[PDB]
Amino acid sequence: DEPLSILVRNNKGRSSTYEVRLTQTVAHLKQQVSGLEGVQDDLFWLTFEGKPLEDQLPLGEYGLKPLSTVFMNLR
Repeated sequence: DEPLSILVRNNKGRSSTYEVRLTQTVAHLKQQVSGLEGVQDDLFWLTFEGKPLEDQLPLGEYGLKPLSTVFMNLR
């Protein structure tokens, strides 16, 4: 019952709104992208506040903000 609507921008392109949860970890967010854009999970990597965040921890702690614009980055 905790659907967090965050904004994820494709590096420089479109800012897409993603349906995540507080029960979901950042690792699971990566895994979602891994299902679509999963081309080597070390070539694509998402970072928000300039940090890679702790994918060990749930997205609730960092992504609680619906304005949290996570940038889908490419290495």
